[PDB]
Amino acid sequence: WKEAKTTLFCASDAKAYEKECHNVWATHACVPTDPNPQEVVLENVTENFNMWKNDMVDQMQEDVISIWDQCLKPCVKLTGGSTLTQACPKVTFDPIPIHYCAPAGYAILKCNQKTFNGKGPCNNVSTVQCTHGIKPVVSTQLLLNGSLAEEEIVIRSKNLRDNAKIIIVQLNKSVEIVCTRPNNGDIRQAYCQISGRQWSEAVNQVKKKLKEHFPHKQISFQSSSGGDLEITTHSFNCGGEFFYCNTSGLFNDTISNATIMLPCRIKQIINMWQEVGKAIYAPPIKGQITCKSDITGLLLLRDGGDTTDNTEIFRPSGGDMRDNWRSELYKYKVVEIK
Amino acid sequence: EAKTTLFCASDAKAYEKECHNVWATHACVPTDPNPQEVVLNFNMWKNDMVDQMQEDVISIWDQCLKPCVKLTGGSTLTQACPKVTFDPIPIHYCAPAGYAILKCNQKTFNGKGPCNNVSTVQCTHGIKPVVSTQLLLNGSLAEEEIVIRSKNLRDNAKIIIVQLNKSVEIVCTRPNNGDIRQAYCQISGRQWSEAVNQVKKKLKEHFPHKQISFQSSSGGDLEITTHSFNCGGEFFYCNTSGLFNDTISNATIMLPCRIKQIINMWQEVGKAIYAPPIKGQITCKSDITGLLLLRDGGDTTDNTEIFRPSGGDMRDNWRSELYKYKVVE
Amino acid sequence: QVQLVQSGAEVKKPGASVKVSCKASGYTFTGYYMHWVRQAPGQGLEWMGWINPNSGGTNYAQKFQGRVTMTRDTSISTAYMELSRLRSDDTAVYYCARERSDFWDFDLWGRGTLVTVSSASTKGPSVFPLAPSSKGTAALGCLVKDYFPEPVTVSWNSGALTSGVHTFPAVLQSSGLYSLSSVVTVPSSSLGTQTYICNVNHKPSNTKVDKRVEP
Amino acid sequence: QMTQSPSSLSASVGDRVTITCQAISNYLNWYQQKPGKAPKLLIYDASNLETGVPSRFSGSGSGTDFTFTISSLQPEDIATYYCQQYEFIGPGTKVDIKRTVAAPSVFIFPPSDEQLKSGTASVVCLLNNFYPREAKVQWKVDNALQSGNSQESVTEQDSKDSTYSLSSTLTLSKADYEKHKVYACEVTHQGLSSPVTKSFNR
Ligand SMILES: *[C@@H]1O[C@H](CO)[C@@H](O[C@@H]2O[C@H](CO)[C@@H](O[C@@H]3O[C@H](CO[C@H]4O[C@H](CO[C@H]5O[C@H](CO)[C@@H](O)[C@H](O)[C@@H]5O)[C@@H](O)[C@H](O)[C@@H]4O)[C@@H](O)[C@H](O[C@H]4O[C@H](CO)[C@@H](O)[C@H](O)[C@@H]4O[C@H]4O[C@H](CO)[C@@H](O)[C@H](O)[C@@H]4O[C@H]4O[C@H](CO)[C@@H](O)[C@H](O)[C@@H]4O)[C@@H]3O)[C@H](O)[C@H]2NC(C)=O)[C@H](O)[C@H]1NC(C)=O
Ligand SMILES: *[C@@H]1O[C@H](CO)[C@@H](O[C@@H]2O[C@H](CO)[C@@H](O)[C@H](O)[C@H]2NC(C)=O)[C@H](O)[C@H]1NC(C)=O
Ligand SMILES: *[C@@H]1O[C@H](CO)[C@@H](O)[C@H](O)[C@H]1NC(C)=O
Ligand SMILES: *[C@@H]1O[C@H](CO)[C@@H](O)[C@H](O)[C@H]1NC(C)=O
Ligand SMILES: *[C@@H]1O[C@H](CO)[C@@H](O)[C@H](O)[C@H]1NC(C)=O
Ligand SMILES: *[C@@H]1O[C@H](CO)[C@@H](O)[C@H](O)[C@H]1NC(C)=O
Ligand SMILES: *[C@@H]1O[C@H](CO)[C@@H](O)[C@H](O)[C@H]1NC(C)=O
Ligand SMILES: *[C@@H]1O[C@H](CO)[C@@H](O)[C@H](O)[C@H]1NC(C)=O
Ligand SMILES: *[C@@H]1O[C@H](CO)[C@@H](O)[C@H](O)[C@H]1NC(C)=O
Repeated sequence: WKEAKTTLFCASDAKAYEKECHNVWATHACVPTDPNPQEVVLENVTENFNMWKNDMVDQMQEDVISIWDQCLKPCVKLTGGSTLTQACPKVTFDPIPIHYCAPAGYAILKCNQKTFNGKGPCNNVSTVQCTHGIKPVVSTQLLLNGSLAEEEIVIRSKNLRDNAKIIIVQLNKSVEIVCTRPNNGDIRQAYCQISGRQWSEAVNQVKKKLKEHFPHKQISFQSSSGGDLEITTHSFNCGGEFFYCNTSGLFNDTISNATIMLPCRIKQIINMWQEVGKAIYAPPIKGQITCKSDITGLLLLRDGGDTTDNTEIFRPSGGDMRDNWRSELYKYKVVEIK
Repeated sequence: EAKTTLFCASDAKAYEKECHNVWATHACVPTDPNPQEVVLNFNMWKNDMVDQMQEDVISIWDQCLKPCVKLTGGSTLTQACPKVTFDPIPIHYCAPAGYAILKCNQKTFNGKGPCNNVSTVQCTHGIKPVVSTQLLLNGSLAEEEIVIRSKNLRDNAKIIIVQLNKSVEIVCTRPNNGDIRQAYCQISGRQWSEAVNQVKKKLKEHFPHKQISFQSSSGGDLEITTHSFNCGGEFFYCNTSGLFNDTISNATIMLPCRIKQIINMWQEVGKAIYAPPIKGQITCKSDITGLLLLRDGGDTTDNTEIFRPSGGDMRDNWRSELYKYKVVE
Repeated sequence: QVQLVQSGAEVKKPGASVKVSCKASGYTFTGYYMHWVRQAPGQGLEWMGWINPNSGGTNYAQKFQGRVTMTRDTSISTAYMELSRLRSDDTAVYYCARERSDFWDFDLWGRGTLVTVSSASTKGPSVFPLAPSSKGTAALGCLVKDYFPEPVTVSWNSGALTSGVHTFPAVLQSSGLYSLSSVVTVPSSSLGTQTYICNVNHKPSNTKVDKRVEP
Repeated sequence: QMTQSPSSLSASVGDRVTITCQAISNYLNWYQQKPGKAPKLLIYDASNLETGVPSRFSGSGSGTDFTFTISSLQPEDIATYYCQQYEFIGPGTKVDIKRTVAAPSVFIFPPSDEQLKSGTASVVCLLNNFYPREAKVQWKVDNALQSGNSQESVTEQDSKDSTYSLSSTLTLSKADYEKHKVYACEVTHQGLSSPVTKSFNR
C-alpha cells in the first residue's frame, strides 16, 4: 500500500501473575496476543523494503533500553561526567517474544520472498496486523534464539564493499549452544558446549555463501581483532548474569569435529550498549546457571586494507543492538492503508 | 442540598495557545471581578461536584491530550497527535441561578461531619486540575495544621488524603541533550524529612500506642506504584522509594523518573500511547501540598502501622479541593 | 615433430568440471601409456593417473578416485582428462606425458594447461604504454593491467624482437585482478627509426591486442 | 615416499653440484624443470644419460640412495631437479647461480594519457639486470615517502647472464596524481655506491 511512519503497539503473551522482568515490563507495555490473526496475501505484487532505514528497528531499540532500565539495574553506573550508586536487586530474567503491531488505518507488510536480501524489491507480499514473536535477546557475535532462513543462508549488509559496515548472517540450520556455570571454586568461571561437527559444517556453509560475494578471494575466519570485550567475546545475558565467552575456537579456519568447550567469565564490570559508559553489577546468584540457546545467525566484520594472501578475513563483531533487531525485522515495513 | 449542573468560570485568555486556556474559553465564562462571600453537615466522599469536575478534566484532556493511539480491548484508535503547550489553569465552578454553594469556613473540617462556620458564595476558588498519583501537586494547603481525611480510618481499603501545613518543593527535569526518557526530581531531604515527621506525628494521634512507618507501594499499575504526573504534555513516572523510607536522608534527594509514551488511562480502562517527548529542557517546579496514603491491614508486627503511597482514582484528587463545598437549592 | 599439444588455459567455478585434452603427434598413440600430472602454483608435481589407449583402461591415484576421468579418442590421437567437483586447491597446471618404457621415464611432455578454479569472472586486460623519454640504451614496455584469470602472454613485434625483453610475473592486485609489465631495452638510436608493438594475448577472454609504444 | 636434499643451493659457474634423493630399487629418474616450462627428463634408471642432454649431468645409485651431479655448473642450469620412482616424485631441489655483483640500470615511466582518461595513474620503476637478488626501491612524491602504495615483481634468474630484473609499480587515483608535480623512485643496491634516483615532472 502506502509506506508511512507511525507509532506501532506491541502485543505479547505476558502473564500478570509472573514476576519475571520481561513479563512485568510487557504486562504494562503490551496488549494480549490475537489467537487467530488475519494475513492477506497479494499474489503478484512489488514493494521495496530497506532493513537499514526501518523505523521499526529504532522502536525496538528504544524498547529494549526501557526493559533493561527496569530489569537490570547496576550498583554503580559510571558516565564520564558522573559516578552513580543505586539499588542492585537481582531479578528473574528470561526474554519473551514481542509482537509489534499496526494500529487502525495502518498495516504491516510482510515479505514472503524466501531469500530476500533485505534492501530492494519484494516479489511475494502479505499484509498483517502484527509481526511474529521476537525475543529481545541482547548478544554479540552469535545471534541467539532467533529465526532461521527458510531456503538457504542469507548474507545481509548495508554496504558489502565497505568493510566497516557489519554483516548480518542468517543460518539455514540452527546450531545448539549450552553455556553453564556449575554450582559452587571460581564463581565467575563458566563454560560453553558446541558440537564441532555441527558448528564446523555451519561455518563452511556460510564460508561458501560468502565466497559467492567475494568470488576472487579465499575466505578466512579468525578471532576478533580487538576492541571492547563486549565485542571481542560472545557476550550475552543469562538469568540476569552477564556472560563473556571466548569464541577463538569458533572462528577458526581449522575447527575441531568434536565437542567444543568455550571458556566464559561472569562479569560484573561491563560496557553498556544502551549508552556510552560503564556499569557494575552484583556478584552472581548461587547455584546452576544455564542457557541452552539456538545459534540462528552471526554478526561479522570484514578486515579493511589490502589482502595479504588474496584472502578476505572475517572476525566476529557486534555492539549496535539495532542490528540484532534488523536480523528479525528485515522483512517488515509499516504502510498506511488508503 | 440539591443535585444540579454547575457552570465553570476561569481567567482564560482568548489569545493564549496553551490548551487549558483554549478549552476554558469555549467551555468556561470569565472570572467574576466582584465575588461575594456571605457568612451565615458535609461529605466530601458523597459530593456530586467531584463527579462533575472529573468529566470536565476528562473533557480537557480529550481536547488537550489526544494520544497517538488509544488501546481498548475492543479496538485500536488512531488520531492526530499534535504536541501542545500544557499548563493547568485555575478553574472556578459556579452554581446556576436558584442555587448557591455553601462554604465551610470551619477551622479544621475532616470533610465528613458538621461544619460550624459556614458561608455562601457563588463560586468556588480557582482549582488547578492536576492529575497525579501519590503526591498532590499545585493545590491548596491546610490553614492551621496538617489534616487527615478518610471515609473511614479503621477501614484500610479506603484511601487516606493528607493535606499539608507547609508545602514542599519538587523539581523534575529532563535535561537538554543520552537517554531522552531519563529524568530526575530534586527535593530537599531536610524539608521532606521534617514534613514526614509532622505527618507521622499527626497520624500517631489517630493511631495511639503505635509507631508510624512509611514504605514504598505494595503493587499495582505503574501509575500507582510511582509518582505519576504530566509536565509540559509529557508523562512522568518517578520512583518514590527514597521518599517513603523510614530513614530519609538529611541530604538532597534525587528520584529517578522516566518519560513514558505508554500509560494506563485514568479516564477509562485502557492504554494510550503518546508522541515522543519534545526537544529541549523539560522541567516542572511544583509544590507538594498533599498526600494519598494507604494503611497496611492486619495485626501489627513491631507495633508499627505502615503507610504507603497510593492513588489512581483522580476523583480522590478533586476531593482534596472540593471538601469544603456543597451545592444547595 | 614428436609432440603433445594440450588445450588452453581454463577458469571454472568451484564444483564444476574441467576437461583437458592432449593431442599426440609423431608417434604411435596406441603404443604408450599416457599420464596426467598436475602442479599447483609454486609447488611440486603430483601424479593423477594413466590411460591405456588400446584399452581405454585407466588407473587413477586414490586421492582423485571418483573425481577424475581419463578417456581417449584413438581416431584423432587425443587423450582427455576430466576433473569434476573442482575445489580451489585444484588450481594448478595440468600436464599430459608419455611413459616411454616401464621405467616410468616421461621423456615427452605437453606444454601444460593452467586451470584456475574460481567463482568469477573473466576480464580482459587493459594494455597501457610505458613510453620512454630517458636516454645510449632506452627502455620501453607495456602495462597489461586488470585482467582475470591468468595467464596472458606478451611478445614484441609479433616475435621478431626478443633480445632484452623482460616480461615480469603478474602480481595479484588488492582487487583480485592480475597485472604485469613487459619491458624491453633497445638502442636509443632506434626510437625514431623503428616501430615497437607489444602483442598481448589473453585467451580466457579471447582478448588480443596490438599496442604501438610511441615516444 | 621420497626425500630430496638439499632444498636449494647456490653455486658458481663451473662448480661441482651434487644432489641427493632418498627412497628398494628400481627405478629412478631425474628431471630438470625450468621456470614456466614442463619437466625435461635427464637421467633414467638411476644412471643412464638421456640422448641429446649435455654430458655434464650424471646420476648414481646404490640401493635406495641416489645422487645427481652437475660436474661443471653452467648458467643455463638454473632449474629445479626432481627425482622420481614410479608415481612418486621428490620435493625437488632449486639450483640457482652465484655471480659477481652487478648494478641495475634504472628507468621510470609516467602514466599514460590513455590510462589517465580512465581515472587511474600507474607509475612504474624498472631495475634492469642486477645481482644479487636483494634490492630496495622506495617511492618519493615531492620528497614524500609512500607506503602500501606500490607492488613489485621480480623475474626468474636469467639463463644467459644470471642477473635479475625487478619492477615496482605505483598506483594512485587520477585525483591524487594531479595533486602533485615531481615523481621519483630511489633504488639502493650493492652495485650502486650511492643510491640512484630517477624522476620526472607531471
Ligand atoms: C533461549 O531460549 C531457551 C528456550 O526457549 C532458553 O532456555 C530456557 O530457559 C528458561 C530459563 O531461562 C527455562 O525455563 C526455566 O526452567 C527452570 C528450570 O526448570 C526445571 O526445574 C524446576 C525445579 O527443579 C526442581 O524441582 C522439581 C519439582 O518440580 C524436581 O523435579 C527437580 O529434580 C528439581 O529438584 C522444575 O520444577 C521444572 O518443571 C523444570 O524441570 C525453571 O526453574 C524456571 O522457572 C524459573 O523461572 C520461571 C519464569 O521463567 C518462574 O515461574 C519460576 O518460579 C523459576 O523462577 C525462579 O528463579 C528465579 C531466578 O533465580 C527467581 O528470582 C524466581 O522468583 C524463582 O525463584 C523462585 O523459585 C525458587 C525455587 O525454584 C526459590 O528457591 C526462590 O526463592 C523463588 O521461590 C523456568 O521455567 C526453559 O526450560 C529453557 N528452555 C529450554 C528449551 O531449555 C534460553 O534461556 C534462551 N537463551 C537466551 C539467551 O534467551
Ligand atoms: C505547578 O504550577 C506551575 C504554574 O503555576 C507550573 O510551572 C509552569 O511550568 C511550566 C513548565 O513545567 C513553565 O513553562 C511555566 O512557565 C510555569 N508556569 C508558571 C505559572 O509558573 C508547574 O509546572 C506546575 N506543576 C505541575 C506538576 O503541573
Ligand atoms: C524503582 O521502582 C521499582 C518499581 O517502581 C522498584 O522495584 C525499585 O526498588 C525502585 N528503586 C529502588 C532503588 O528501589
Ligand atoms: C542451507 O543453505 C546453504 C547455503 O548457504 C545450502 O548450501 C544448504 O544446502 C542448505 N540446506 C538446507 C537443508 O536448506
Ligand atoms: C580468548 O579470548 C581472549 C580475549 O577475548 C583472546 O586474547 C584469546 O586469544 C582467546 N583464547 C585464546 C586461547 O587465545
Ligand atoms: C582452533 O585452531 C587451532 C589451530 O589453529 C586448532 O588446533 C584448534 O583445535 C582449533 N579449535 C577449534 C575449536 O576450532
Ligand atoms: C574433520 O576434522 C578435520 C580436522 O581434524 C577436518 O580437516 C575435516 O574437514 C573434518 N571433517 C568433517 C566432515 O568434519
Ligand atoms: C504545621 O502543622 C504541624 C502539625 O500538623 C505542626 O507540628 C507545625 O508546628 C505547624 N507549623 C506551622 C508553622 O503552623
Ligand atoms: C532510603 O533507604 C535506603 C535503605 O532503606 C537507603 O539506602 C537510602 O539512602 C534511603 N534514601 C533516602 C533518600 O533517604
